[PDB]
Amino acid sequence: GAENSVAYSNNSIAIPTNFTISVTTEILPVSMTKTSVDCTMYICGDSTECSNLLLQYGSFCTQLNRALTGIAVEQDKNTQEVFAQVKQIYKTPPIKDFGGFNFSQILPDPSKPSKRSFIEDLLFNKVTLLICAQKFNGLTVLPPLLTDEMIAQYTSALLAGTITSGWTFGAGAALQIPFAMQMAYRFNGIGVTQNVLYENQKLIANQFNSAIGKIQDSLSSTASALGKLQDVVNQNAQALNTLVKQLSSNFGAISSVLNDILSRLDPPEAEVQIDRLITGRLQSLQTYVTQQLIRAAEIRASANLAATKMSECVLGQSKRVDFCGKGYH
Amino acid sequence: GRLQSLQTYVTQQLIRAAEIRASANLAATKMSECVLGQSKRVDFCGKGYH
Amino acid sequence: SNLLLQYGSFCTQLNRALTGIAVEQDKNTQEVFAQVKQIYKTPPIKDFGG
Amino acid sequence: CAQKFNGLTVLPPLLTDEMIAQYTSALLAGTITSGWTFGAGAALQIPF
Amino acid sequence: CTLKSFTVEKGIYQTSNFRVQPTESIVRFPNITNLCPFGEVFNATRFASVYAWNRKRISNCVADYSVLYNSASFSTFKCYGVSPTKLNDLCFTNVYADSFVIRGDEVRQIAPGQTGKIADYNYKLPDDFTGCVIAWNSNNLDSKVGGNYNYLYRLFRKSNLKPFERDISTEIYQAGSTPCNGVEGFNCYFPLQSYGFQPTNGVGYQPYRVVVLSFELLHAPATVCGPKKSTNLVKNKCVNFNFNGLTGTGVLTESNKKFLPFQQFGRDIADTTDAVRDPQTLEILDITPCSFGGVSVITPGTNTSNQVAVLYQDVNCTEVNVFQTRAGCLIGAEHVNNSYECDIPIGAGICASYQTSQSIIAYTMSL
Amino acid sequence: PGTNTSNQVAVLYQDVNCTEVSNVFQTRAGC
Amino acid sequence: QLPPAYTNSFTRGVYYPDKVFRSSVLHSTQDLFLPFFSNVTWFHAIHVKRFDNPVLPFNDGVYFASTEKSNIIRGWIFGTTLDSKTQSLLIVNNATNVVIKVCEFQFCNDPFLGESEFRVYSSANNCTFEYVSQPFLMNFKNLREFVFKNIDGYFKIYSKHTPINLVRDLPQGFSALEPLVDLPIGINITRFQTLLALHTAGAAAYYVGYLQPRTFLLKYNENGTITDAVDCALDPLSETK
Repeated sequence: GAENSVAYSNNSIAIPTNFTISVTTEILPVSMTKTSVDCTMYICGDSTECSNLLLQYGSFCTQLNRALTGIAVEQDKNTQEVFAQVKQIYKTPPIKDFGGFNFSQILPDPSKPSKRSFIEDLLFNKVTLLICAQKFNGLTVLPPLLTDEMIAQYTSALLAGTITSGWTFGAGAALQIPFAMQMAYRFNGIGVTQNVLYENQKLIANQFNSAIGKIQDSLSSTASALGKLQDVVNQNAQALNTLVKQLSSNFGAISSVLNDILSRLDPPEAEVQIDRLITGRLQSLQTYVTQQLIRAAEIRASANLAATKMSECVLGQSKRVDFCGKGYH
Repeated sequence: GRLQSLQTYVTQQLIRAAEIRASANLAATKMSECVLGQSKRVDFCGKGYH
Repeated sequence: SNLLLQYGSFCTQLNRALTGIAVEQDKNTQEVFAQVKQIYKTPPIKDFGG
Repeated sequence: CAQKFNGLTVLPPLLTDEMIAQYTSALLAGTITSGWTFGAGAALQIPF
Repeated sequence: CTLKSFTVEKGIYQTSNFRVQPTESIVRFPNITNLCPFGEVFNATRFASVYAWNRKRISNCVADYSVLYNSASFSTFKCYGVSPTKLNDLCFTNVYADSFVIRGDEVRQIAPGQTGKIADYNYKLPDDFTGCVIAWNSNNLDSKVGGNYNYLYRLFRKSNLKPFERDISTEIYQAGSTPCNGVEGFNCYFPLQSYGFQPTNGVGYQPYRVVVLSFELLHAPATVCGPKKSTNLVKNKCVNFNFNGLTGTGVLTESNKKFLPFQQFGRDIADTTDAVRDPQTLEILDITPCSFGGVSVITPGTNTSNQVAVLYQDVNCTEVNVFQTRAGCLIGAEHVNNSYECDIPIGAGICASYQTSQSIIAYTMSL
Repeated sequence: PGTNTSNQVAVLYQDVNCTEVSNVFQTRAGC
Repeated sequence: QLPPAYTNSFTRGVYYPDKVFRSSVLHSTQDLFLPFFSNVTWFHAIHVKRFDNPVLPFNDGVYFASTEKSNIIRGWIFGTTLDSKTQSLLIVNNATNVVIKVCEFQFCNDPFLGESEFRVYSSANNCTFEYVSQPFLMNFKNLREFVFKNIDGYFKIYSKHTPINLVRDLPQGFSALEPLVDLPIGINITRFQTLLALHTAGAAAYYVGYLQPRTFLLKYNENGTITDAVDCALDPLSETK
């Protein structure tokens, strides 16, 4: 990057004169597709000979189902965790006397199909997205506990709280206060006396509105910085596809569909081939579930980070520099 | 045999990678919060008042 | 190799996981050090009150 | 260099050590010349 | 019985899965009744040498192995990759009947990876051969007291054979140095060798007329198929089916894809049979099976009640109160219109509790 | 640089002193 | 009869490897093909007794860019060594239909048809099959992109005729190649030569290319036709794809 020494002395000092509000985004994966796999279905299909042979390794099926269900409930717990800090559901008053600031892209819109607000819908649309084909081997997909409606409703509630009561609703009942005054409190928290606010309100309002428009563009534009969520979904779908495709594999046997061998062969001499298929597909399931556990632990870490961000940035002005943004927060 | 072995190696590498990832996130934090200005989070940027 | 062709997906599987680890490492270092953006140089005036 | 003999290659890092050292030098200079402002936008010279 | 405990605490637990049982089985073939010519080559008068063995193709007919069971005392009858009891139920692919005669002694020389002069230089088998072999004495049928020296068999060659290779070009073989120049010098023996097929010898030297059946598998709807009867066609029901050998289950429905006059099957994103053309009526169908997910069940805990709430996961049907959600067909729980805090989650915002004169109720949870 | 714009590729051999098979620029990370 | 000059193909020679219909499946495979931009032997009949088919090695797969507008080409013949005794292949697109015969052909010093000159077999000692096929009667429009793959007791011939618009090395276009006939014959073939209908010197320059194992990435469209293909051995970018 650029280089510039800093003219430093023993009696020189820089001091700012004019300032600029800003806005910057931040993405955080918070969940992933809770799934499940019925072992016997996958390994064996609808045979019984295969079921008999699987009775050798008996504990593996219940083992794997336990693991995957653990992952599922973990996912539901994360999603529950981030979006639950308010015991209320506040409603933004229809009055829009917000000291000049114009929250019209972020507050929800009843006239929309859902209650998703503008930027919310824009985002939701940007990440555009085979299902039933996969489902045709028992690889079902349990659906999330919270549909996006309730999620958006939680978000709107949080907005209502943080613009009506400022922050106190994070520490008990919500106590309303005029928005300009709340902004002044925010300033008085970072070392600038609040009079600067009540003397620059108009300029600051204009800066904020322009900034919001900037994000409206930087998302509605083709510049898609949503690599994170997209790649999460990508790795999930790709692992799924690897698993499924590993059925055409032969693992050194004569065929790759049970009915083939069972038809063209007698039990006491085909059971070896069935055994080979069993071993192979079992190994596949094993590595798959292991990868799944690891990635789920990763997402769990990310979700805890998100929860901390939600509690410390939104519900109150932070002071951990460069933790809830860039520069003074 | 060799395939099983290689598999195990890969898994171990992944786990160590996750560990190092956690540590590095902690490090980046301690950098942004300890260096670029003082932090009052007691006993996090060392020992005692920072 | 012909015999390995039976298990065909394992190779790509592993190589993918490992490359993921590698790029993750590089991102780790990036995040831990790419906070500054203007490479300042110490002034020649070593005058720091003592 | 002993590992290299079964395809067990070892890719190199992206950042050489000199770049890292320059980064640390930057951070030090900023810390002793501004202290926190260069972490929040511009860098402001200010006595130690 | 699953949790291995008597008492059960309030929660959702997952029992075994569920699928729709298939109802029927339909078999569809092409309209063909030709007879596979087998007797004419087995119950044949004269066979070729093992270095000049016949290679015949057979197609467009129907076979039988029961006839190959009651016929005679076939001295060797053992099959590879396929059980000799299943042929008339499978569907072959380009069978080839190849025959020759040796002494019953060297019958061992017919195997995958087999050794032997006949095996290395005269008739080679594959490591992956599929099929079997039939041989029986000919010393009692085609007999020469002095030795039926019309039947010959190569004894010398430079290189070995690929599986199923016939080579006829036979000059005077050279056994190393002292060049033979095709002029029969030293180390010059002829590859042509005769047997000792005599009724004046023991059972070992008895000539045995041998035949082998090589045939591929899973490459096309081959016309080499079995005596299975075609059957009627039923649709919109989970049934079994076989189509020219392709044996699967599912829901038979009309297609919408434009096949091509040669196109036999259809497939999907991930290589599953998803559309078939009828080998009788030339009609184009698609397939969707009914392996419909797992089962779980609700309970308020076996310290307060006994009644439960079964929950199937994927049913746009009845598939035996009742209340369908997005998460599937819920059974055994009244539906309400109130709202409370979630107690036992289901998904898509559906929770279940116990108070209503008691029962299981579901509802869209409140916030 | 992306198919959407250009179709010119820059291949990169992993770890070899530059004697394998124009403008071949040697790095610490390969030819 | 001027010498054949090297000219290169352009995305030519893509044929359905099997019958399995698929839809919008970017699917990889491996088989014998004509590699892209490969120097196909332009047999120049545009050079302004060019029955110029000295008996050409039928390697494992031969592109045949049939360039003809009035069936001046009669057919082909396929044999092993042409020793007047071996059993060969006769390929004539007769005016009743495509007549194919595998037979105990007696290669004379000019084994071909015309039907007046019939020095192909003087006697059918072992005429193992006769094929009176479906009715098919035969710038260069009907670029009858015939491809001859023979393996596994099967002589396979994929084909497609549709009037193309060019009279030189093949056009910068792309199109599929239907399968036409597989015949369960299984005889030895090493080298071949075409049967251009003898008037002859003529002027209909017809190309001949060779095949060998490769691996492609086809692209089945939603209709279910090969809309595009990619070589995996041409350029690094191609391997990336």
